[PDB]
Amino acid sequence: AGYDRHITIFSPEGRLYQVEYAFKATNQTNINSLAVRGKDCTVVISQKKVPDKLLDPTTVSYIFCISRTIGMVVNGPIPDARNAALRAKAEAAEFRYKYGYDMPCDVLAKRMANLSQIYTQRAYMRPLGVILTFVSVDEELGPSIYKTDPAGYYVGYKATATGPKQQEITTNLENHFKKSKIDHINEESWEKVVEFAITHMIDALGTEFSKNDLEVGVATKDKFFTLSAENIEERLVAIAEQD
Amino acid sequence: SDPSSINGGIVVAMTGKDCVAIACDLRLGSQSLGVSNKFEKIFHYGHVFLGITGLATDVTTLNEMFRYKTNLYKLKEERAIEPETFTQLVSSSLYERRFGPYFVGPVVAGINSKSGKPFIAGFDLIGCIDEAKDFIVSGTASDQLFGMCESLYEPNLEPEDLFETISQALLNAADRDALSGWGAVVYIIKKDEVVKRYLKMRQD
Amino acid sequence: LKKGEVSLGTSIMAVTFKDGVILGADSRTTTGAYIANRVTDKLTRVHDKIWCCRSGSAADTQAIADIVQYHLELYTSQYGTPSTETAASVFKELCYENKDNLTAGIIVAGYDDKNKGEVYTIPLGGSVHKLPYAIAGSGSTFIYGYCDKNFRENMSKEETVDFIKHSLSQAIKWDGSSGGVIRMVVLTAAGVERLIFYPDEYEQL
Amino acid sequence: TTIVGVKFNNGVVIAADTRSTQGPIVADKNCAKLHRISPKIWCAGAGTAADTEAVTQLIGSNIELHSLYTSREPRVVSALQMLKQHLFKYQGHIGAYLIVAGVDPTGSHLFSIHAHGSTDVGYYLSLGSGSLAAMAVLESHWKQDLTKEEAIKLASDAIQAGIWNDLGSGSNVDVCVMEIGKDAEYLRNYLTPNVREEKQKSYKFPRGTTAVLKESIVNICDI
Amino acid sequence: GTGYDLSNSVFSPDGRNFQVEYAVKAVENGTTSIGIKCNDGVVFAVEKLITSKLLVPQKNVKIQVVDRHIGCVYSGLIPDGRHLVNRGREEAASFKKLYKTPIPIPAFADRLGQYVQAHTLYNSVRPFGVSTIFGGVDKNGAHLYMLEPSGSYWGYKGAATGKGRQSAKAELEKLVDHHPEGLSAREAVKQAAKIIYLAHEDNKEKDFELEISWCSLSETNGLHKFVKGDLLQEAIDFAQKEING
Amino acid sequence: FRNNYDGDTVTFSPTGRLFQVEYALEAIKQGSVTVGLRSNTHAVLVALKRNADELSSYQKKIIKCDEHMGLSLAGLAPDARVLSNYLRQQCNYSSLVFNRKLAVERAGHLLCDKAQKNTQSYGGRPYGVGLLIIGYDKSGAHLLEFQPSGNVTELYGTAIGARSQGAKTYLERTLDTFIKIDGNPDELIKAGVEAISQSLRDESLTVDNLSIAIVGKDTPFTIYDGEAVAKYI
Amino acid sequence: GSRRYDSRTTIFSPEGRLYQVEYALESISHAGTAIGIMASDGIVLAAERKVTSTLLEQDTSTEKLYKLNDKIAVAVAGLTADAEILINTARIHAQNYLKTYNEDIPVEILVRRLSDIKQGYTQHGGLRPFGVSFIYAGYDDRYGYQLYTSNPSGNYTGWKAISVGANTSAAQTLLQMDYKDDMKVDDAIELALKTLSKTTDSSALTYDRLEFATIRKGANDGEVYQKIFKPQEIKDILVKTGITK
Amino acid sequence: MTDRYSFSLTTFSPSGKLGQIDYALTAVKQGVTSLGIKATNGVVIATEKKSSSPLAMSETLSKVSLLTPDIGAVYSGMGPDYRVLVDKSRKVAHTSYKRIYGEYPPTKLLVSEVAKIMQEATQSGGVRPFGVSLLIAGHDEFNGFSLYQVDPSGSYFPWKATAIGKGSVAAKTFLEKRWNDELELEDAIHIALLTLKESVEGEFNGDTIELAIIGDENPDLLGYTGIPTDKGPRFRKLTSQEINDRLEAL
Repeated sequence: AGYDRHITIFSPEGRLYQVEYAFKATNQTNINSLAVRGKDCTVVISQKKVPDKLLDPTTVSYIFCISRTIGMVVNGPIPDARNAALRAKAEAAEFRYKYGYDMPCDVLAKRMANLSQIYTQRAYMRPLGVILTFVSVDEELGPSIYKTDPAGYYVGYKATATGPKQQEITTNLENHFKKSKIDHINEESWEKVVEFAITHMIDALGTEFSKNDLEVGVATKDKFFTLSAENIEERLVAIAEQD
Repeated sequence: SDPSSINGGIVVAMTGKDCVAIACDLRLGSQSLGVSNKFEKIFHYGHVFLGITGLATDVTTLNEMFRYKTNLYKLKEERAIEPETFTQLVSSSLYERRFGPYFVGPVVAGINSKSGKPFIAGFDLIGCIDEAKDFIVSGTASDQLFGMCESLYEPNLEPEDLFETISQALLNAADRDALSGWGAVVYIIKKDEVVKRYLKMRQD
Repeated sequence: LKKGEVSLGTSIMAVTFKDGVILGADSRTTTGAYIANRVTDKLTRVHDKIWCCRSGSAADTQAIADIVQYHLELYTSQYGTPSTETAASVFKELCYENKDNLTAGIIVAGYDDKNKGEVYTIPLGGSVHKLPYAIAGSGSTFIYGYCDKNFRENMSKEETVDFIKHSLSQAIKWDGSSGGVIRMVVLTAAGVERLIFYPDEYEQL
Repeated sequence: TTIVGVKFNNGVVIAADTRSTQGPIVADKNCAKLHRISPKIWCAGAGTAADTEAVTQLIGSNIELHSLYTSREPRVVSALQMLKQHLFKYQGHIGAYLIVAGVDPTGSHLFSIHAHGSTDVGYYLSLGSGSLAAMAVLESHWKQDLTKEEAIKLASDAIQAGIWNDLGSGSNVDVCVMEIGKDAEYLRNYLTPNVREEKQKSYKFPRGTTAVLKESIVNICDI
Repeated sequence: GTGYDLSNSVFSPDGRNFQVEYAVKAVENGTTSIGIKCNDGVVFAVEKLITSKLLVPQKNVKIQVVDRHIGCVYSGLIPDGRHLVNRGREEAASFKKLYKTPIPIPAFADRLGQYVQAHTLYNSVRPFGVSTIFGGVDKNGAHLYMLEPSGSYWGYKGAATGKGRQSAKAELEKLVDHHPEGLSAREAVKQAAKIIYLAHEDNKEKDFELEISWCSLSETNGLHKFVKGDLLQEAIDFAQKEING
Repeated sequence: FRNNYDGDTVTFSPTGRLFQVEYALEAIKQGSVTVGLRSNTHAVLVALKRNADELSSYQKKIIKCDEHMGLSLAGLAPDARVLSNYLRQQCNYSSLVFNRKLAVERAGHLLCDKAQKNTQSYGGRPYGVGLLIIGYDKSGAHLLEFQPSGNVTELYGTAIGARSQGAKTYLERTLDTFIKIDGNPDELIKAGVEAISQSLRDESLTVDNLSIAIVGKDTPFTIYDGEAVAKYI
Repeated sequence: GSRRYDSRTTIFSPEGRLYQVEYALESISHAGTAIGIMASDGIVLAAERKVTSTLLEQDTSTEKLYKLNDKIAVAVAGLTADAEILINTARIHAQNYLKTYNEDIPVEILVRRLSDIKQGYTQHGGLRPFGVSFIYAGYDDRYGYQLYTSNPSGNYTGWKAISVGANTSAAQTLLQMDYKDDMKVDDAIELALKTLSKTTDSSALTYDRLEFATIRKGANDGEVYQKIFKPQEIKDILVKTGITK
Repeated sequence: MTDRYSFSLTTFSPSGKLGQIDYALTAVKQGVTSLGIKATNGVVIATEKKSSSPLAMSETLSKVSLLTPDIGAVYSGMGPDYRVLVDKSRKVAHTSYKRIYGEYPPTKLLVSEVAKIMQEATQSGGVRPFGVSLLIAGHDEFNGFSLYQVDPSGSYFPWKATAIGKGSVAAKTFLEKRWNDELELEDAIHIALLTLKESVEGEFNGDTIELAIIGDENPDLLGYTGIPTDKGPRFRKLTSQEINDRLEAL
């Protein structure tokens, strides 16, 4: 190819060592996430990997609250995830200060996409290996899922999955969305959407999950909130007592 | 001292029909003593004529600046500078210097190379654009000039008769000054010949 | 140099009650003697449970407040939810370094669920002062006696609602740069509740 | 000048006069005061003509840039914030007093901006020298619930009130109706409530009183 | 020798550059420090190695304050630790002046944390290579955090590191599990001393000097203090009791 | 291999020592030997001045930095100079601003940061110099060992420069005697001249170009030179 | 490390000139030709257009012929990109001189600024040199016609006929032979058109595969009137010479 | 930190080559089919906008950007490179012609600006060019209708009709015959559709094809639903429904 690790030159391949390996290394934390949109809600469910009893089970996070509406899941190594989180938080507030309007998903995606492209262009900064799944129920764009991947490429999605078991999850979402003939969930109450999500997740990843194995972030019109341990339990409980 | 009426000056522009006219004085003073009957205030850039009134230092500095801007524009574009365009560039150069000195009243006259129609526009030190196709006047005696022009002008004039309106408007406006004596010139502009005619008039 | 200058309704308050704080204001901008605004939003959210009353010069208060808004958004996302005292300092810093151009009379009042309701009053020149309730502007001296005597902690919401409507409606009458709507903001943990009452209403009530 | 703004239940209406004066003498009957920033942000400008036009165009270039960069519709709330901070930075040494209005998928908007560095909210607002008459008309006949026809009609009566009782305001009246459903309708010369002026007739100059000291010619290109 | 060992102006095929990996390895051959979270406080302890009789007892200290109520001890490379702390101070003071309050531990953590991440995205600026156990009490409780080379941090309830990590972690989890979180702050001092004494068994070709501190809401009244006098003698007593003596 | 961890200030080892630290440690030894010992009321430095040319004239290589502070060097002299330069500036700024008189530990910490910034760019460098700093403040007497590796320990006794191990073994033994002897100079000074003579094994000891420096409760900073070391040989 | 990822090639060869500079010259000799003929009643410039096809717009031939002034124009041999940066700076330099001294820039004065930057580009920064040579066509009222050349080596000379870009040797050889100083514009064009033919091997040469300009005295000026030919004007002169090629 | 790569990362050889550029030119070829026709009766641009995952929407993906209201651009190559260069291209168009000269930029002069950025990021060390080639199509009274390509090289040229990305050579060829001097905008939309049909099948429907035109426009979106000051901008980009409808009559 080229020799991208010693000088910032191109490859005739079009894709460089920095880009190619950023595509790979985004999973080593043994993580899987999915995001689905309801009719009028957006739900994220993500694996939560508390591997020890030396750690508090609720300081381990991978879902960050970037704004008051906007949520961002970072799929990547934790230093890179926080590097992205810090920058995203400033850009979100700075955009509200100057332009008088809180941040939507797509504009945050764009800012970061441009940054990641520049650090690949530079020979004086490294780019990060982060896939950023931005989610909300935007005021004008409706329910939203916009996912960025490393490269500085980003695009809008129906629904999405991340992790080595992306493929397993995909076949379940596809099957539902064809059946219903729409690209969102017919349901419209964030509880029933969360419950549905978990169902398709158990099925794909092949293990029944506990509350400490999940971490839930919910987006609704004009608010973002995270669901606690008790809150996750209430959903789980029904899936265990029906066939 | 005075901020611009050291040397004074007046400028008048009319529209005719395929034609425009721009006229000005030729006074240079040092306070109230008129020193010379000659000092040109009218220059042109491509085919758009720029008369600038005010302080002599500020006409000179602007004239060299507008040479600089017209030339690089001309070079990139392989094409001359157009009345319509020129109005905007003058505004934009003047608003930057509203915080600087400037005590000028330029008047622009031309015929477009892109719809064949007469064009005049007026500027102050403030940079209020005056959009006009009848006449536009600037300078120390601009108030009077507005009264003379509003009464005397009649629409759709050919170079000889247009000439007579402007020449007399300027002469009688000037007669109630001393800061508008020491000779005066009229240029009557067609897009194919320019006739330059010196008038005979008062001085102190 | 600002040409002309602007002024606000100058009788502002934050009152503590049973479950938090209820924040109360009159609103009116004038530019000289031209009534620039009948109604105004000068009931300003600086965070979701921490609002403020802005008084003093319209141009200046709004310009400051926007900056405070940027710091407290960034502050939330990173360092966790603010406190009333956190908001108050940021407001003060901006007034003090630029008290050469700024005239801001601020009550910041916010609700926390381990401090209960909190009132921090930052006068002109800027200094943070914690009080259990506040009245500010220049019309406040005249209601000092009322306010002190009928101020009571843990009073019923209905009773506090009357008390603020009444407190201002008296203040507005005797003072002259006061006028326009009375707007009020209830801050408890259930969220933020918005009250507006027009002139013809409050005078009467 | 006289500039007004009136909100209706289906859009927002702005109106203006376009007279510019040099003393009592009418330099210009028409000279723009409703400025296009975008096809859903139009803006009415008072104070000094040169500052109002220039500074909206400055904002405008960057706003047209922001809408494109961020890949989204223009917003009144973006222009608003930039105007205040810029006027604040210079402390209102730029004398532009604007009524910015505009329509979005997020509703009807009506704001005004003082050159002091203040922004305002109201439901009808006015500025200009004709501000005092105009506001009087606006505040009285606006009532809860409003229509296109009551809003334009109001807008017209308002700008006329200011023509009449303030005589630094005249000439043509331009109106522009920004509906939520539509975009913008610029209605140039919607009312022309004043008219041309007397002529007493004027006459061929004789050639025994018109003298030419000397004659030359110069070329159209000497460049 | 790949430019994934001589530069950090690129991403690696292992998602980290070799030199950062190496920082993690050098913390572990080092000196032992622990941190014990309890229901009202945190306790810190570190093993200070004795190599000569030329050293003075407690006139060289490894636990250094930031503010007045956050206590910082670190294990690993000495110079890197000074620099981290000096930074930690500048943040802490800026926070106190600017917001008129002592700084929260999840806040303080984000500020150091972002700075450890910075020095790990440049091709010529040295990484950090210390793991810092730090924490204190604020107005919604006590918090124990641990910061790594790579810029990695999470909240802990028990933490251990160093040569004697294995041993230390074993005793430490048993005791934490047994307790609601760690029981009283007072009980935790003795316990803490046992772990450090127990870890010292993994390195008997040197001596130690036991050094403890604490920061406890109602058992230091919000402050971070060194643990000394009677309280140090008692923890020693307990330690030499179980590990025979 | 060599070229990975040499000149490269950004790299690490699993061990945490680079080649640039081991060379720096060797550089300290190639300067002359200087020994430190202190009680709790005094701190002494005994240092050998031995010329490195035939014609060369003896000059002070213990440098008084302030009324209550100084250092002696062992290692590279330019490297030693820049640090001494920054420390004299630092001493002044504390005295004017905070009225603060430095303890050794505080200066030390400052010293580590300085080296640290220069080991985070290729255009700066690590040093090649150890220093023994003595000072007497209100926490008693102090002797500090500063290392380019950023390891700072305040000790009762040490030696740096060539052939450290003679002196260290003596110093650890006479430790117990010297630390409990307070308010008496002469014994601690004499003992320092004996220590340094066990460092030497094959290199001269000069009876008029030895230089001993002392600080304490009853001693403001005095370097005894020439004649005045005689009665302690 | 990355202090050894420096190319170190904007330093001297033993050959008396920098590596990158010598290598760049090759690049020029692999891009389009410019030919400069200075006549006794004009200056004639010919350049052969690199790629000509229907997919291109064929009615454009200002792709390498730019007028810098009213009476100065340049011909490019090299790549478009490299050229543009010097063109813009020469244009401004023209305007600085004009403004300061009230007179137009002399041809050598203009040449000399461009050449000091070309040298500069390797002298400060370590960056790479240009890949462009100009042949300058101009009039000055102090020497008559001047026709010069500059190269990215920063060496410049004046000549009465020169060629640069590909096929320098062949064209120069023919030029030296037919040269006269009683030639007129039209005699030069004929000459120019012969030379171009003898360096291009074809069935025929077409008018759109050429870019042409001459700078003659004119009959609307006592100055010099710059005539920039476009394809259809190239077609006419091809008849006039009766030289079909 | 800076100051470690201050040698250029293009260098010459005796074959005169610039490493970075040759590699980047290859990238353009590996893009998707994008084309430009000047019909000398307008300008028509079309490109493929395509999914890269089954749950990726294509109605959140565009390859057609507006640079200014009346100059449009299309590309093949690296997605990121195009967005970042587009921001900078937008910057200069807006600040330096619409405030200074008060009007929209002339295309050819904007072609000079965009070229200069790309050539600059090669000349300066420590950074690479952009690995894209853009086709910048615009209209002005003064110049007519125009079309240029600006290369990754920072070289430019005008092209009566051209295509870039996958299936470049054949697409340009078929087009050259079907291209007349005097060509009707409807026929010129068909030819574009027809070409993109030859590149792709089994995922070729009209609602995945994005086509934009320079010529016809909608005044009703330019705030001239009411009485005009002037007609205004000539670029107007089709929606999917319009594209699909014409595909049926292809």
